[PDB]
Amino acid sequence: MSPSDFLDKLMGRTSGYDARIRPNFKGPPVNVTCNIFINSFGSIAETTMDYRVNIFLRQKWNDPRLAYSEYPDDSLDLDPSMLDSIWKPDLFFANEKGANFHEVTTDNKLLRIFKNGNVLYSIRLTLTLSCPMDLKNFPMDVQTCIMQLESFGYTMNDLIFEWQDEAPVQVAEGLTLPQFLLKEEKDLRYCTKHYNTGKFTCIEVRFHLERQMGYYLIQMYIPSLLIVILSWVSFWINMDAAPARVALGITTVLTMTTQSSGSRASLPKVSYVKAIDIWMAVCLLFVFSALLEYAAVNFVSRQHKVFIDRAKKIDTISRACFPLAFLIFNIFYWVIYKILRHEDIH
Amino acid sequence: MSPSDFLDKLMGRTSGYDARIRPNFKGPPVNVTCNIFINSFGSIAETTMDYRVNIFLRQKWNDPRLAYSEYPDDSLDLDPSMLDSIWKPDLFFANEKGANFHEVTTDNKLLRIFKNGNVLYSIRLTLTLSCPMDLKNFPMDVQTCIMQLESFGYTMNDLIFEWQDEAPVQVAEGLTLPQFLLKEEKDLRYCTKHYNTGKFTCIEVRFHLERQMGYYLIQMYIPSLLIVILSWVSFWINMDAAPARVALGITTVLTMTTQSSGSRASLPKVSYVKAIDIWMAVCLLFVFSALLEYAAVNFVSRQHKVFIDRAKKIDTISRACFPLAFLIFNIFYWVIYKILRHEDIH
Amino acid sequence: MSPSDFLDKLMGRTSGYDARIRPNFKGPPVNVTCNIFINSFGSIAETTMDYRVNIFLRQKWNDPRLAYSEYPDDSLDLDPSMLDSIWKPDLFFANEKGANFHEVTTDNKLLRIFKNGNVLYSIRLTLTLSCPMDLKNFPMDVQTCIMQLESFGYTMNDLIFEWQDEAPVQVAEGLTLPQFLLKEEKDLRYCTKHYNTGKFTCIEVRFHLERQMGYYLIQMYIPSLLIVILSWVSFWINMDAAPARVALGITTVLTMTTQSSGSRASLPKVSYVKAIDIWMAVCLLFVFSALLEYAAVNFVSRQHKVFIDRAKKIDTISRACFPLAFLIFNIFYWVIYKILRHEDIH
Amino acid sequence: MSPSDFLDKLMGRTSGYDARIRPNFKGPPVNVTCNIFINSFGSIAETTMDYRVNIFLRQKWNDPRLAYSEYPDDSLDLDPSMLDSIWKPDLFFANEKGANFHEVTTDNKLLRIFKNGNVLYSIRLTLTLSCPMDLKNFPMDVQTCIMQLESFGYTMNDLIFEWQDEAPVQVAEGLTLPQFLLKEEKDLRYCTKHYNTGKFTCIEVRFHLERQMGYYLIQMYIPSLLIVILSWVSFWINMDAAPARVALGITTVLTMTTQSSGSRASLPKVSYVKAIDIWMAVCLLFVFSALLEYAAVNFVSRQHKVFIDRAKKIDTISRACFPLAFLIFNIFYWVIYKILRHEDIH
Amino acid sequence: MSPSDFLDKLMGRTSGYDARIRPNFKGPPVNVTCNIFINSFGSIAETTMDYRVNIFLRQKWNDPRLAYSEYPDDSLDLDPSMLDSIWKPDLFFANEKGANFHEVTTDNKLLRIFKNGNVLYSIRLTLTLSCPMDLKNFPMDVQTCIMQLESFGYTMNDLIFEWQDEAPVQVAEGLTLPQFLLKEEKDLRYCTKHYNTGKFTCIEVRFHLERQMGYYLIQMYIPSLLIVILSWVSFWINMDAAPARVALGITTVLTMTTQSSGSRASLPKVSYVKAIDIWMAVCLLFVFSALLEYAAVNFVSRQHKVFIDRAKKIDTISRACFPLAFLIFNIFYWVIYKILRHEDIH
Ligand SMILES: *[C@@H]1O[C@H](CO)[C@@H](O[C@@H]2O[C@H](CO)[C@@H](O)[C@H](O)[C@H]2NC(C)=O)[C@H](O)[C@H]1NC(C)=O
Ligand SMILES: *[C@@H]1O[C@H](CO)[C@@H](O[C@@H]2O[C@H](CO)[C@@H](O)[C@H](O)[C@H]2NC(C)=O)[C@H](O)[C@H]1NC(C)=O
Ligand SMILES: *[C@@H]1O[C@H](CO)[C@@H](O[C@@H]2O[C@H](CO)[C@@H](O)[C@H](O)[C@H]2NC(C)=O)[C@H](O)[C@H]1NC(C)=O
Ligand SMILES: *[C@@H]1O[C@H](CO)[C@@H](O[C@@H]2O[C@H](CO)[C@@H](O)[C@H](O)[C@H]2NC(C)=O)[C@H](O)[C@H]1NC(C)=O
Ligand SMILES: *[C@@H]1O[C@H](CO)[C@@H](O[C@@H]2O[C@H](CO)[C@@H](O)[C@H](O)[C@H]2NC(C)=O)[C@H](O)[C@H]1NC(C)=O
Repeated sequence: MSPSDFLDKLMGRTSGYDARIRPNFKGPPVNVTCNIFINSFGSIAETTMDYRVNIFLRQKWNDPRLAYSEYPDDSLDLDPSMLDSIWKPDLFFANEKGANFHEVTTDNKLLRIFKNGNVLYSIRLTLTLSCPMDLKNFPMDVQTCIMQLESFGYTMNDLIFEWQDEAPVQVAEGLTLPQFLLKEEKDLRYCTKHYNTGKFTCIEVRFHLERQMGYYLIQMYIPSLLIVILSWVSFWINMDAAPARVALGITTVLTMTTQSSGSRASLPKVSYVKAIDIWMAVCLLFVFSALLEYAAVNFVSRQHKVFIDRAKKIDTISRACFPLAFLIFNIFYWVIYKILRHEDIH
Repeated sequence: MSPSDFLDKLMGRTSGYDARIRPNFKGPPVNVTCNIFINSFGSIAETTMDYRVNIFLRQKWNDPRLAYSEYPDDSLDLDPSMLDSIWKPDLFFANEKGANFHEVTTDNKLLRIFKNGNVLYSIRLTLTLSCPMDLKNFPMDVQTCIMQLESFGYTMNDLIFEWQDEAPVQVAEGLTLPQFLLKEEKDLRYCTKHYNTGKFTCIEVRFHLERQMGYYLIQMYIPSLLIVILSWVSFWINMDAAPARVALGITTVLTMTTQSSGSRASLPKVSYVKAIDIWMAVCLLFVFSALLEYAAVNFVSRQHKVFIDRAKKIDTISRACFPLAFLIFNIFYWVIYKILRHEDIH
Repeated sequence: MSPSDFLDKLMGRTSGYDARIRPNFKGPPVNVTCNIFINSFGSIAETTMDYRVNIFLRQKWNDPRLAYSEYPDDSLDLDPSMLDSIWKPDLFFANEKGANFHEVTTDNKLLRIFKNGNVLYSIRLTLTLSCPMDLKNFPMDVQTCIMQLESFGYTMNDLIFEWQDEAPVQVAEGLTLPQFLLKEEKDLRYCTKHYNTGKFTCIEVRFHLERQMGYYLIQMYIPSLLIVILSWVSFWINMDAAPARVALGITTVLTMTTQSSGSRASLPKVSYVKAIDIWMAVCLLFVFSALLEYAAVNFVSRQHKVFIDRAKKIDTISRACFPLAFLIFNIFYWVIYKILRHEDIH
Repeated sequence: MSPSDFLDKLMGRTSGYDARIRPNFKGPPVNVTCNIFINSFGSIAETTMDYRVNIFLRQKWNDPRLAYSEYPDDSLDLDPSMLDSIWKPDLFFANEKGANFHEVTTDNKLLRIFKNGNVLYSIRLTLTLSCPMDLKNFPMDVQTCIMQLESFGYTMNDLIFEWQDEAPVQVAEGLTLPQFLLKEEKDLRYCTKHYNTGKFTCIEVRFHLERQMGYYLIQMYIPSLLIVILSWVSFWINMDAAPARVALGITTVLTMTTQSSGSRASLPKVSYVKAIDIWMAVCLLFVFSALLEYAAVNFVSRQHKVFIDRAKKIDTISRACFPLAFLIFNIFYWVIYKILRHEDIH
Repeated sequence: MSPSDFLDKLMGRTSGYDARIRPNFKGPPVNVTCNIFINSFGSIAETTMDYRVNIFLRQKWNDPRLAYSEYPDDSLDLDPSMLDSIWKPDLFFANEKGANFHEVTTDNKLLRIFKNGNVLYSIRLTLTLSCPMDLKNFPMDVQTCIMQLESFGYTMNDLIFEWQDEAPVQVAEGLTLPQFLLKEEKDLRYCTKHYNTGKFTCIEVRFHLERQMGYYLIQMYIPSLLIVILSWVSFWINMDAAPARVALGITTVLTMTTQSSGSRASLPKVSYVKAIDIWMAVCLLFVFSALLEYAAVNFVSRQHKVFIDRAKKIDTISRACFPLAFLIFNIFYWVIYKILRHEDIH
């Protein structure tokens, strides 16, 4: 029998299908099952506090007016251009900053109608979602991104969103991030929005991401270590080499200050302290203490033999004193941020 | 009774509803009640003097031609696609730089019509609003952002805007800004625009924002303090160490100049002085004075025993003189900017 | 009488109003009166040589076919959606780089038709207009921005543009620019474009803008003064302190070179000299001369008592010689750029 | 015979051509032959890991309902505006980040229909495709870009994509890249996507690109060599010139650290080591070793004649020892990255 | 006679004008005459290798079906909104990267039809055209921009493009570029594109541009000269001032390296050498040679009277030797790049 006729017969003016009316206009709410597939995931920025994702969005619901029985086939595909004659839910993303469709050669849409009236709807989207970040423990941190899917114009009495019982969130094979690691377990929960206009449905996804130490360890931690050792070099120089020792101290202090200033080049202007700030503060304290030690020795040496060995004893003590205290500080610093990071994400 | 018929019966050619005519074509003006809900608020930039906001906008007005009495239901929802057949006010934002709608899956719109003719209209918007800023007292300042809602084509005789008596401006729970604090009280007032073309209605919202000292105190104030103390270190060096003392002074002065230059990296090119400028000027004065003190001592010492103790007395006085004057300056500077900031915002 | 009927009666197929024909198809040209209102004005960039403006554009012309006499009202407002059925002039901006409309809630348009046939048309626009700049006398300069309004498809025989006799250009109250001052007098003149295709009408607006010295005086002039004085400090040091004096000279010269390089960070790569370039060249000459003076003294002192006082006399002369010549240069430099800037803008 | 009639006769309501139905609605799948022509290729960025391409896309398939026999001509061209009445495949690019059409004067489209029903379809596109990169061996690396062409709404039972047997990928004459070399052989293979919704067809293209050493050899490798030689210069200085030798060492170490930091200015924050990182680490080790050598000599020399020649022997050994070890390191480093790069790309 | 009727009479369904058919469907090809007018020209970038232009594009061709004889007027203007009913050629730009129309108040289009059937078509466009650049002889170079105009869907048998015999390319009066000079003579030639789909027509324009030395001479050449002279200053210092001479040499070498690195801030990463690279290499060689000369003198002086005058003779020779060789190098360098630039552009 001719396939062209049934397309308008099912849902035209002859049938009386009005796309502006819910499948059950007076009765129980419409239950919608949601499902996403993460195609691409990246472009995480701390300055603007957002990330970009590319997904396929799947929806399923039942419309009794779309049932058919005269074909022998159980399921049949449709055309993207005829989506304007079918009622569809008004899903939208709450934490969105910007989004757009894809129309590279045709409309990237999929529609499928079953015998009993089940509808499968799949579209391709790209999103710029906002994600607040807690930058305490900055180089060693875990973040939790959020994705919200809620209705806009339909109250809880009409639309109710749900998650598919099995496999709600799927990730494409081989997906990797240059800077983060994406965990394999996801948290699924519920919203409920209350406004002046009423009660609205919402569902939520949580992704856990861990930062990598490979880049930061090369970039920030090692050069400060080299500056500290370079400052320590001055303890073996003759005490009479005043221009040499003073120049070494001043250069080390200024370089440490510039490095500490440059450590916050690509971060938002937050108002609390961080791990990298503590590390740079301790390094500044060490180099400043070395320069003050030389200043004290230089002042002591010119008090005119009992004043000669007094100056030498300070250098002898300092040579074995500074690295030991630095080692103790390193031990405590690295232990406390591996017992504090050990706390559960949830 | 069939729900499909009344949709066109109420407002089609049969009823004679013309969307190009006001609800009361000849008579009292149309009174519109406005209401906003702040979903997101951020991206404040001093260079371009603007900020970005994401809001829901609610409007309410009475249209006598839209009254119905045959349904038993008190209120009934509509479809977003039929908003083209209803008269709507021409609200727009005066201080806008750019704005756009949202159509991520459907049109983010809401429409609701009551029995007596009341209309509720809700849309989702994102805005880039302009906000002039007074950068005097730059690190310790309070700013007042402005949002204006005015008509464009209708004179005061036709449209009059008003605020809802209770709860005009609402803020989403947990909304925070990385750099500012948003006050909980808002100022609501009136406009009245006069042009060559006539008299137009306007309403205004004011938000008060306070800056945070956490970032700036780490970034700018502390390093200058360290540079000043580093310059003070030179007073304990032997007066014969001319290359050491001169190198220390030159390095400190050049570093202070570079820091002062870098303190205005992300600010508009204003033509008045600021608190941070005063602080950097005083620091430059201090380091320059220290270097001039050493120059004076070096010139005095070579005038050939009465000239020997004269040079030593200057160093002895300076060692206890410089920090005391710096402390007095700090006390006055921090007091005056906490009694001047104490002034009321209004 | 019913207001809905006359809307189509005046300008539909019944009346025979064809929007593709001029009001006087064969006869005298159509005279159009123009009027603008500057809502916002800013974003001036020297690198790209353009500025951004937000204006209301008003036009007035007479159409005999739109006359009505049956209403008692003298003037009546219209709807923005019906502008597609009225003939409108094809105005466009010649020096435009980019422009767009505004449709934030509705179309920001205004239409008004009088009894005799007068039409008032008002729209809201944002513009990115190009403005060539003469960067000679860069920190102390006056610029003249241009706005051109010309036709595209209608020859001089059909459309003629004119300015309103009183109040053609109006500025919103309280409008300020962070860097410039906008003069209160505007220049209005005529164009006439000649191409291969014919003769076209044009009108022009000129805005005069003056730069502010507050930012540049802090940013560039004062640090160079401090570097020059820092170089002068070396004349009081002992002549035997070769590492100290040479290090001071080298540091001052390198810092001056870096400052001169950084003085052109945000300017187009023009091929002529400017005031700031002259100032930096003179500062470089001064510091280089100081270092050469020390080199000459150091070479003279080791020619082995008649050679001892010869070296001291050079320092004694230089100490009082350098600041005096610098003061004379400052006097001439500041006088010549306040008698040359005194020239009339026109 | 009139050419206008057949245009609608072939594919209008009279013929009964429904564009929403496949050429063979029930039967074997539609076989589509693909072909591309690379017009422009560039804008490769490592930070965002993507590249931009401009191509012509050709498709060929057979539609039995479009056969004609009454013209004598074998093939006839069409108009771009009538592409809305012909069934076309829903091709799209999987690894796309953004794409758009071209409509500069008309729609850049081509359509051609043969006597037997063959269809040729050509469009112009620009693409921003994502390409993961392995930055190990960073200055000397080969990358493999990927282009995927897959269906969205049609299962494997309906659409099957194939490559043209001869000349699938063509490159415009004279196409060059500033930084890379494009190989003349391309790899063509198959996809097969499996989702929850079914089985979909895909085809793939691989491009091999090689980096050029000309820029990096000037930018990074040579300055580090000069810094190493500059550090070596210190071995010929008198051992008593403590300020000179220490200043030389400190300046060289700080400059090497700054260069190593600046070597990663435009690269993603990866977490593994690279060739340039190894080179900078070795250079830092060399300069640090030179400074430690001077520190050891300075400490040894002041142990008070047997201690005098001991210090001189260290300098004599070091002068001929450092360049030899550096040469051996250079030989091994350059050999291992020309035997490891010798590995086949596939 | 009524002007409204003939507008549809000439080209509607009554006349049978089909816009999808060429003026001569079976016969000689359509000859199109092209003409451009350059309104704005700028935004030349070496990094992305493109430039932006704003032009008017004129086309002329003959359509026999559009002839009229009943008006007395020889030529008559039309409306922009009726361009959808006239056949127009499918011109497009081959080397385009991006383009867009202008619709600031109306569509910026012009149409004019003559008695015999001649059509004049004028539109306003902005273009971002790609231009490969040869950066050899970088500060002193001449570039040749290209503009290509070719068909897309019509074979050589149907459309043939031609240039107007007189005045094909016109430039607006007073057009200037900040960095380049535009020559007054243009090169006009032919294309012929061969693809798999057939033979297509093309025409080409060439613009010759010369760079200006004013900016680069101030920015790069002079500071390197000052650094070289600063290095030469060291030859007059006492040979015993080891810290002073070594510090001067190290500072000069490091500053030269930083300047050479900064000379390529805004250039693509090409793999060949340039004039500025040669200049910086020679400057680095000079400063390194000066430092090696001091190292040799310092090593020679401590070989213990015959060794004393040997060290002094080296300084005496070097003082008159270095500037002479530098002058010879400058003479050859400036001669060879003014006899090589003397080569004809074609
Ligand atoms: C959508 O899901 C809800 C929740 O399961 C359904 O509501 C239930 O419906 C059953 C059958 O009528 C009742 O026995 C329950 O009491 C209902 N529970 C609640 C909380 O309402 C609803 O029927 C579903 N909608 C449709 C159209 O099937
Ligand atoms: C809109 O609000 C205004 C202000 O309240 C109303 O104007 C008043 O109307 C009442 C009732 O007719 C009069 O008694 C007052 O004198 C009016 N005041 C003014 C200042 O005009 C107006 O009627 C309202 N519009 C509608 C449609 O209800
Ligand atoms: C538009 O303005 C022009 C200029 O004033 C008008 O042209 C004049 O018209 C008067 C009345 O017919 C003549 O006496 C003058 O000789 C005309 N001058 C010129 C230079 O043409 C023109 O009539 C106006 N157009 C309309 C429709 O009123
Ligand atoms: C599309 O190509 C496939 C693969 O060649 C065709 O499938 C074959 O068709 C022939 C002829 O009917 C059969 O003998 C083969 O057994 C088929 N092979 C497979 C794997 O199905 C298919 O017929 C082609 N489609 C059309 C419309 O020609
Ligand atoms: C377009 O221009 C071509 C080139 O001049 C014309 O082709 C010539 O036409 C004349 C007149 O019929 C012939 O005598 C020549 O032999 C043709 N030359 C070629 C190379 O074909 C063509 O006729 C023009 N088209 C139209 C419609 O006038």
